[PDB]
Amino acid sequence: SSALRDGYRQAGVSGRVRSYLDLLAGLSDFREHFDGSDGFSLDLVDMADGPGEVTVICCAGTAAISGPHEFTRLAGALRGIAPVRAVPQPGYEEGEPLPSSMAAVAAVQADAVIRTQGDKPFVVAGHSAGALMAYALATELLDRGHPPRGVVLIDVYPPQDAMNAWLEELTATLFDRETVRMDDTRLTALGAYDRLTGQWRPRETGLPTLLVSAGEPMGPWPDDSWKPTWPFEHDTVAVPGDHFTMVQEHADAIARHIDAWLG
Ligand SMILES: [Ca+2]
Repeated sequence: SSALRDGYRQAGVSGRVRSYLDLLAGLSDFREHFDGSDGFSLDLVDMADGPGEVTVICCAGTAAISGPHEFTRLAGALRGIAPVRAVPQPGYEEGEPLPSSMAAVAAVQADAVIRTQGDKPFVVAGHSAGALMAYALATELLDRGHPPRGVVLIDVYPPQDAMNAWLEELTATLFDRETVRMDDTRLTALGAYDRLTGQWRPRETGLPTLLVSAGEPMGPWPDDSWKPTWPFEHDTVAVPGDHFTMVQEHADAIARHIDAWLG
């Protein structure tokens, strides 16, 4: 383990997760950054192949355990349904700098999408804060003449009461599902991205948008205001599972909705 990892777990246990996230963001300021115009680049990951003209491009999340591996199950379920690729969030792996802004990361991701796709159409997808990253990327691509055919936002909470109320539960569950180790590179990246997405605001694009919502909350709620939402026009479906299990244990349900929506 590490001091940062142990501290993060303790922040969950003691109900001080927001404080710990702000500390990680502060620490991240002392790492190397890229601004989008300094030559940094990255590649997409090929996850699966499938028929049709539209590739499903999945953006990695911003959790300390996030990465292209987050979409292995969804990709598995989409094999032979549609091509699938994954976009990394730079800075969660050794030797990668952190973006200095949402614009910087969106620019280098859009470079890689355009490089890889050419004029082959695609949709962009993401989960949780990864959905915000997906939408920022979609916006950048639209602003560059390469609009996606649409955006799939899986359990997005835009700038969040339920997420705030569940921060401790979220943190404990991340450790239960730590299939990729939360090293200090990952924890400081979590800080940086958490601050970037928290300060960012989505712009209206007119893009077809599919909100994929968890079927149930991670804790009791008095009304239905625990659900993911999105401020711009979008279609909505619900799948079995909670914030976490929806896109892993129940990724097949998400695959079927994506299949229908692409139809
Ligand atoms: Ca510069």
